[PDB]
Formats: sequence, C-alpha cells, structure tokens
Amino acid sequence: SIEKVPILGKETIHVGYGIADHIVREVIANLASSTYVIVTDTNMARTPQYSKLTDDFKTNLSEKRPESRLLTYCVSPGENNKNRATKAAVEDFLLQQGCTRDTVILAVGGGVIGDMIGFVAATFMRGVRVVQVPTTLLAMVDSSVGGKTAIDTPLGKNFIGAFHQPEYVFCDVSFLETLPARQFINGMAEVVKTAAIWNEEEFTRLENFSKKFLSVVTSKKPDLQSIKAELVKTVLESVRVKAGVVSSGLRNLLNFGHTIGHAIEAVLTPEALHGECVSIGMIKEAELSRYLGILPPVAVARLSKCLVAYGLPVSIDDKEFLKKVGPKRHYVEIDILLKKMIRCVLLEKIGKCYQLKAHQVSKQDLSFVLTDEVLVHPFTNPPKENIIVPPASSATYPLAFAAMTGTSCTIPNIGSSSLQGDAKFAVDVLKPMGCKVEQTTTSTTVTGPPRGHLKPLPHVDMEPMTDAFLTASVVAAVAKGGSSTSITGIANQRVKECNRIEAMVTELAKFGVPANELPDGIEIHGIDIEDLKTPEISKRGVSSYDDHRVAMSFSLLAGLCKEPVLILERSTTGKTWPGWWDILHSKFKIELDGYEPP
Amino acid sequence: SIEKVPILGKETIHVGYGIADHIVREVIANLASSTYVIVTDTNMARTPQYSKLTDDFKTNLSEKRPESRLLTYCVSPGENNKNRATKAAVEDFLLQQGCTRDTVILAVGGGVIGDMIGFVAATFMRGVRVVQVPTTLLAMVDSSVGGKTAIDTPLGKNFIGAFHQPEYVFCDVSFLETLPARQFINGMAEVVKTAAIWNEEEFTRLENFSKKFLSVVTSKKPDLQSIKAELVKTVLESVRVKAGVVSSLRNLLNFGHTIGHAIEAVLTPEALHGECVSIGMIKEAELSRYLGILPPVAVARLSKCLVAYGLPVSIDDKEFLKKVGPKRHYVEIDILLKKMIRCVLLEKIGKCYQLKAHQVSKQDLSFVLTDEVLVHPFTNPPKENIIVPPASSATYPLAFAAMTGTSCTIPNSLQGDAKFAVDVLKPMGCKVEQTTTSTTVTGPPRGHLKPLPHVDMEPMTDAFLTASVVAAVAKGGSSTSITGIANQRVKECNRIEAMVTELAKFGVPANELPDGIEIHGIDIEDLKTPEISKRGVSSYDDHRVAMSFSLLAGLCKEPVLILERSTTGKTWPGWWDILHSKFKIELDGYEP
Repeated sequence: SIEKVPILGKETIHVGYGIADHIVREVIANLASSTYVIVTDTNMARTPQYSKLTDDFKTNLSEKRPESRLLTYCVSPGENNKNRATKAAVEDFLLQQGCTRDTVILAVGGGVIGDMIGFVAATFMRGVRVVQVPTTLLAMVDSSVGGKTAIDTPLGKNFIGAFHQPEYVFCDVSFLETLPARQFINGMAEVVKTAAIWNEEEFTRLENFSKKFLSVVTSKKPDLQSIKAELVKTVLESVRVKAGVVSSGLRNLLNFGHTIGHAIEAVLTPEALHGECVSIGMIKEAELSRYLGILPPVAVARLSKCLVAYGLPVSIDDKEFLKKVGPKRHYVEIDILLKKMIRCVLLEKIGKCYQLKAHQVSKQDLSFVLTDEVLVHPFTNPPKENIIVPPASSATYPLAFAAMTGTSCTIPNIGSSSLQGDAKFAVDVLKPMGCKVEQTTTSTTVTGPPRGHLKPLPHVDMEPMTDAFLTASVVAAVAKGGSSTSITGIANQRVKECNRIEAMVTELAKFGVPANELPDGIEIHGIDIEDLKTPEISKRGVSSYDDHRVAMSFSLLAGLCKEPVLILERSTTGKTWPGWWDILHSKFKIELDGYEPP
Repeated sequence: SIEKVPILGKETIHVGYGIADHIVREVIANLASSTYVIVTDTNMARTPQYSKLTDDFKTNLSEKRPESRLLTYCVSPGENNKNRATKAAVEDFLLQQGCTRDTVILAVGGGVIGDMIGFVAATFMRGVRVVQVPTTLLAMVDSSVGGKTAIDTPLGKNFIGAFHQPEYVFCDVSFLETLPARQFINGMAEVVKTAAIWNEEEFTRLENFSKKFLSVVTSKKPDLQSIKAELVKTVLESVRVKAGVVSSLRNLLNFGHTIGHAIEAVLTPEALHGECVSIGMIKEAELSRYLGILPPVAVARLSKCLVAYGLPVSIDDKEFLKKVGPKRHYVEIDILLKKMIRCVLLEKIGKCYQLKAHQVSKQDLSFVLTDEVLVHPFTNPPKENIIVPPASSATYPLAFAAMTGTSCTIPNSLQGDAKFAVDVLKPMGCKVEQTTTSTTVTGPPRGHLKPLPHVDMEPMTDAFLTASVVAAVAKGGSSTSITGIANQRVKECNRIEAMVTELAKFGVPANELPDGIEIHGIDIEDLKTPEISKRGVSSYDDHRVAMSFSLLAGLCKEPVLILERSTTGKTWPGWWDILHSKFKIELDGYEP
C-alpha cells in the first residue's frame, strides 16, 4: 500500500493513503539522527492527521532510537509567510535547540512549507536532510518533487532559493480531507498539465473521473474514502511524469501553461490561484499551437472539457472566475501580458509535445490568442495550390479566396454529389466570373482569374444557398462594371442571429464600394481591387455583429486592401469554424495581428 | 606569468602578481554574461588597485562584448556586515537592475565578501556564477579556495550557508600592498598550517623567508615589490595543499582549529583567526607529543616559524596580551573543553599521522591547556623500558625503576653524573648492570630499600634533589644524610630549603643538616599532598623540584598536585610526556 516512484533512479517518493503510520517507521529507521524536526503551519497543527503523526512519532522514537529528540515548530499561516523573516525565524529555532548536521527536517505542509523549509534545510549547516510531507494537492504533484526551493522577495516571486533534493517525499493523500474545495480544484490543474504532455492514457481516465471527483469534493463533508483508490493514482501518475522529466531540455515541458499562466498570475496575484491561471494558460497555449498548425482543433476542445469539468476556468472572463478577481481584472491588456513574458510548449496531440521541446514563438501570434479582434494584412504571398478541409458553407470561404486571388483551392469532402446545397458554390456563382471549375464526384475546385478580372453575375437566386450568401457578396465587390450584381431569395437571412442584409450594406460602405438594399436582397455594384478599398478602422473597424459568417466574409475582402483591416468580434466563429483564422496564417500564409481597444 | 592551480580537475585558481589586466580578459571571454556585478567593500572602493580593475573592465567589455553591462555595489566595512541584512541588501540590488540567472558576480574583497557574496551567488536564482577576487591574504589561502560560503547568525558563527564552487579564483598578490601589517600576520598562519601538514619542503622555505618577509611588511611603506617573486609562491603552494585536499582527509586542514576555535570564541573581536590558530597549532603539536607521536624537536620547529612571523605561541604572550586585554580572563579549561574530540595529530613536520584525525580525550587536552599537573599513582608501569633522555635527566627514570622495582636501561661511563646507578641506587639494593654504553638499574620490590648513611655528591651537585625523593621512601633506621651541597644554595633557587619544605608536606620526617639534608624513611603510606593542602607541591620555578616530586607522587594513593608544570622547559620539556606514553602513568591537569 506504498506506491513508490523512482526519482533520479531512487524510489524515494512514497505515495499512499493513510501512510502516517508508515512515514514514522521508515524515516527513523533509515535516516539516522539524534534530532528530528517537524516544521508545520498553524492550520495543520490543529488537525487530527498531524496529531496522529507526532503521537506515533514519539511512540516509535522511544523504542527504536531511544537517544533522539523530536522538535516541533509552527509557522504562521499564509503565502506571505514565505519571506526572509520566517526563514530567519526557524533557522534561529534550530540554533537554540542545539541542532547539528545530522538533523532530519520533516517539512509537514503544503507548498509554502515545502519550498521554504526545504530552503531552510539547504542553507542550515551548509545543508541538512529534508523529508517533505505534502499536505495539499498542488504540493504532492509539482512542489515537492524536484527539489526546487525558493522564498519570496518583495521585488519578485521565487528568486532567492536553492536546489536541494529531498531524501524522501511522503505524499500522504489522507491529508486531503481537511483541504478546501478551492485548494483542491487549484492543484488539479497541475495534474491535467502532466496528462496533456506525457500520458494520454492518464488523460482518458481523467475524463471518467470528472463528476465522480467533483461532486465528492464539493460536498457537505468531503468523504474521500468513496474515491479512495481512485485519488491515489491521480497523484501517482502525476509524479511518474514529473520524476522522469527531472531525471532526464525536457524539463521545460512541465512549463505548459506557465508562460501565459505566469502572465495572468502576475496581474491577478492573490485572488486567482496558481491552477486557475495555469488552466487558463493551458487553453491559450493549445490555441497557439493550433494557430501554428501543430495541434488539431479537436485537442483544443478535449483539453477544454477536462478543465471545465474540474472547476478550473478556460477564460479570464468566466463568470465563476470574474467574481474572484473582480476589480483586478481590468489590468489584463496584451501590452502588459507581453511584458510579463518567448519559449512555450506547443502540443502536438493530447499526451505529446511537438519535437519534445519548447519552441520560439513570436510576439505577434501571442497577440492573437490573447485578444478578441483581428488585423488582416493583405494577401501578398498565398500558395497557388491549397487543399483545405473544412469541418460546404465553410468550404465556400477558401473557394472564394481562390476566386479573388485567382489561385487553386480543392475542397475534397464534397463534389457534384453533395446532399447539402451549399456545395454548389463553385459551379454556378463563381464560374460566371471566370473561374475554372473542375467539380468531380469527390472534390470541388476553383481557379479564378488573375487578380481582378472578375465580371459581375447579373442576377442569381439562392434557393439552396441560404447561409451561403455573404461570401458571394464579398466576391462581387471586386468585379467593377455596369452589370449590377443583385441577389434575391434571401428571405430566411433576416431573423437567425442578425439581419445580414442590413449588415452588408452598412459595412461594405466602409470599404468604399457602392451598394444598396434591393427589396429582397442586395445590389453590389463593384469597384476595382484597390482604387477605392480603404476602411475607417481608426474610428471603428468592420463589426461582425456577433456572427460567424460576417467575420469570415469580410476577412476575404480585407486582403485586397493595402493596409490591414480590423474585424471586430473575432471569437464569434466558435460555433461553425473556430479556427478559420488559423487557416489564413498556416494554410494560406496571411499574417494576422490582434488588437485591443485603447 | 599567471600561475594556475587545478581544483576538482580543472584549472580555476589563477594566482599571480598584478594580473588585473589578465582577470578582465579571461572573465569576459570565457564567462559569457549580459551582466557582470563587481561587489566590492567600501575600503577597497577607494584603492588604486580596484580602480585599475573596473576602469579596465569597462574598456574591455566595450570592445569584446558591446551589449553587456557592469554593475558595482559597495558593502559596508566590518566583519559584522556578514549577516542576513547585507545579504538581503545586495540580493535586492540584483533584483532592481534586472540581473539574470547567468550574471557573473565578481566578489572583490576579503573573506567577508568572499563568503557572503559567494553565498549570495548560490542563492540568487538558485545559483549563478561567482568569481572570487581575493584582496586579503587569508582570503587567498582558505576562504576563496574550496567553495565554502556562509553568513553569521547572532546565535553562531558560520552556520547558515551553502557549498558553491567559484568558476574562477583570481588571487592577485598585488592587492596586498594596501593590507594592514596586522592582517599580514593574521593570514600568514593559514600558510604555515598547510606547510606543517602536507609539504615539509615548503616549510623549509618559510624558515628562510623569515625577516626577509617580516621586516618588509612591518615598514613605513610596505614595498612588496622587493619580495614580489616570493609572495607569489607563498600563496601558490599553500593553495596546492588546499586544492588537492578538497579534491580528494579534508579534516587535515583543521589543524589548530580545535584548540584555536576554542580560543577564538572567547577572544572574539581582538584576536584574529590566525592569532588563535597559531596558538592552537602550537597546542595540538604538544598534544601529539604527549601521546608520543610527534618528536619534541617538531613542537619547537613549529614554534620557531610562527614566532618569526608575529604570530603568538601562547595566550599569555606579551604582544598578544595587549590586544585581548580584559577578555583574557575567560580562558579557563572548563569553558575551552565545552567549546570543543577529533584533532589532527602530526607525525612530523609536513605529514599528519595516519592521514586522519584522532579521538583524543578531555584529560589529555586538559594537560597542554594548563600549567599544573595531577600525578596519579604508579599502578601499572611496564616492567622494562628503554628511555632516551635528551645524566642529570637520565637519573629520573632510573629512580623511577628504583622506587617501583622495574628496569630502565638508559642507553647513553664517560658521562660524569651518569654514575647515579652504581653509587646511590646500587647499595639501596638495585641490580645495576652498567655496560660501556648502557647504564641500567633494576630496583628491588616495592618498599624494600635500605637507607644510605652518608653519600656525598660533589660533582653530582644537582643530583641531590633526585637522590632525596628516592631516599624519602627508603627505611631501615640509618637516617640518610647527603652533605657537600654547597653549590645549590646559589644554583637557581635554594634547593635544600625547597626539599625540606615540600617533603614535610609528604609526611616524611626530614630536616636540614648545616651543609645538607637528612631524610628519614616512611613506607608506601606517605601523606598525599592534594590541592587543598597549601595550594599543592610547589616546583618553586625550577625543573628539578617538578620532576623529583613527580617520582614521589606515584607512591601515594590519591593524585598529588605539582605547581608550575612548564618549568621543565630548560632541560627536559617533555618529562610529562614520558610518564603517560613511555610509562603508562595517567596524568591530568589542574587550574586554580
């Protein structure tokens, strides 16, 4: 019943439930000492589990080592006690009880004890032995394993410290009974970190243990005996990940969500905890790897499912999280978060990092996932052939991108076979303006005219193409000429989420293209690719009216200007194609910047 | 040109004179860092040697690494600045300028800077690189080489600290021009330590560099250019001892640091580190002589070198007693054995015995730190012993064989006074077998000595004292009288009154015939003279009374006390080493 983990080739991380009877036997038999010190905090000093540990200690030391002492110190509670005062206070307590280099300091406590009393044990008598007894969940997973000790200067957190390996780490998970429910959700994010970088088989069990975990811990009294045998291996495989990484460039893989998370934690410092900034940072670095085309969109979501099923947040604007921060939230700008930071762990799939290393990402791609608006640079250098897979009404978007640029885009899921009517967009509304269509039975491809030689369809009616229209209006903007592009049969596009017809005639007028509202549709006139294509983003850029189709249609017209066009409400695409902007940067090589209003 | 010493396999201890040009080339080429921090002391920041170093540091960075910085801090002067305050102050200066985890800290200064700023470098960002620039002599020898860094808690000196090896130790001998003459003395003791435990060839050069060193450093201006070529190898071979020992035995560098740390903790700010180590080195060389491992010649040849450097060889030295002043009175052995037992016993000059520390008792340590001796009775001596005295001192272990019955063969007829065997021990009933060289007695079993009626010692005018204590235990009713003692009344102290005063403490009847002494005879039942009785047996500040009454003291039951133990330093300064080692007689010390 003692799950041991080998760190640096030594199984010294003992993990088990209710092992306080075993801790006392093992440490006074192997670690020989005339002096044993148990340093705690005041919260654990009044607990039944710790009075169990000291009482058993003296009634085991009196038998096996009858010329030894047990000393006991109690640090005042708080994370603000991890300073130079308490390190100097407990170091003076050991210099007045006559402690020597043989002493064994049992640092009973969470992360504030396990980092400070390990640092005390590293500097006392040029270094003595320390045995961590972690009593919080975040201490058992990350803080105790590794031997990283530090205290907190006023000018900076975790700066003055030392590397000091513990002789033994006894993660007794029966100490989790007095832990708060918010100190329990906090430490679980350092378990989802180690299952999303190393062990996908652990990540799958962390989905079935979701509401069988959270309903037990957020109860009247947390009876964790109901989840006794299951919670001892949440901590066990989280240590097997960390111990093997600190044993073997690989050690930066445990810093996933600690690049965006340490920026968020440095501006929401006492209110939001560590795991409630790591979990928000893990869901913003999984998006940085999707924007760079390394992670699939499915993983951004399957990582999001596990954090939200644990209480942990996946946005800084989550309403269960905004109550905790409150008035400290308004200091989260991308001007200050990019100064708090750029190496970051880009995931490849759930349970594996890309090339097993941290990658150098720019300040521009980080300025995109941390925002909600987008600057679309012009379409200077697209690849001339591109096979895009949309998850038909999303396929028309890169097909229209090959109509305006005049390149080639093959959507290979659908042909002239499709039951969905939105897949007809190649053969009837892009072929009139001179695009080579080669619609087969499986693929669908356009090849537009070379940069501007579009001719305006006089009149099309869209009886299958109800939500396939706004992308037909942005390709009608480029074709100048007397032929007035007019579309009818757009009757259902009035009530869905915004009246799209008024949405087009308001925003196309910002582009400098003449348009007006036909009684059942739109009348795009069309203007030359560049001559009159300049919006007024300085005042207010193109609003997408909280619709996914407006945000993606006006990103296609934005690349024919010569200065970048701002499209407000970027994240409204999350219900049809949440990574449309990832395709423009990765699959199309169009540079995208983000923007916050000043 | 720039002498380098290998430590832990690699050559990082660069010793040389005036290498401030060489330091700033090597530390900015090999140690790559956007930030170089020179933490100096306020005394060194107003010196031409340090202003040479920083101004050459900036006019070297600007050329070789143009995107790098040089930051300069100034710690307040004093050994009281080695605390948690100044460590936290300079750790806040690094967290203000924006220093990284790769910053190279050039800890310019002595041992106070070299131990604190190295400990700063160990704790700052969990370890950054440190380059020691030692500017005092004791820093170049012990403090910098080794990686031991610490600070000083109020409850104890050098307790909170860490092991942190320096990436480079640039011992510049040209930094010794501004040193005080008292800090020369201080740090010179640590170089003697390393030549008395490891290198006898270095110890002989330290004898010839005696006042060719001391007259130059104690001058109106210390022009060390005159001895520039010899100061650079005083530190070099004293580092080769330290570097090889910390590589591979490390407790051998703690010679004189067991008795010396007891002396330093009672004479703390006045006596320095070397002026208690040198007194401790000369008291652990006597602990090894008392245990019969070191020869008496070495106790003296180690004393010659330290007293020729300004360093003291006793706590009651006159130049040292002015320094400590009123704190001297707290040196009693009750508090010195509390502050201490492992100690390095030397075997000869330049070699430790069995290359390890040995566990000495609290009784043998209570002998060298005192000036009085409590002689336990002669229960179990060896039955045969060959003792080599350095005639008038050969008669003491011969008389020990007369009052016990054993056989002492002094191996070296021609000697005038060495005829104590045949004329004053033989008739009392001793088997005497004087050869051409070996002069030997073999006494009769305990008590059976019969008193010689009239034996006169005209050429043995000193032996009267030794004859008298052996005559005290002899009975038979012949009233032993030894006349013809006329020289002694003027020789040192009047020895004839000194015998009749002190034998009367022993309960033997005696008196003074007009030109001599008249010893009567009592059996083994002879009044032990303790500390209670009139202080104790007073040696009256001459070597004969201290050694003759050590022979009578073993025929009692409860240990006698002899005052002024160290009065024997003119003839046989290790007579008490022979009783414990060569004779197995337990001896312990005593203070009033």
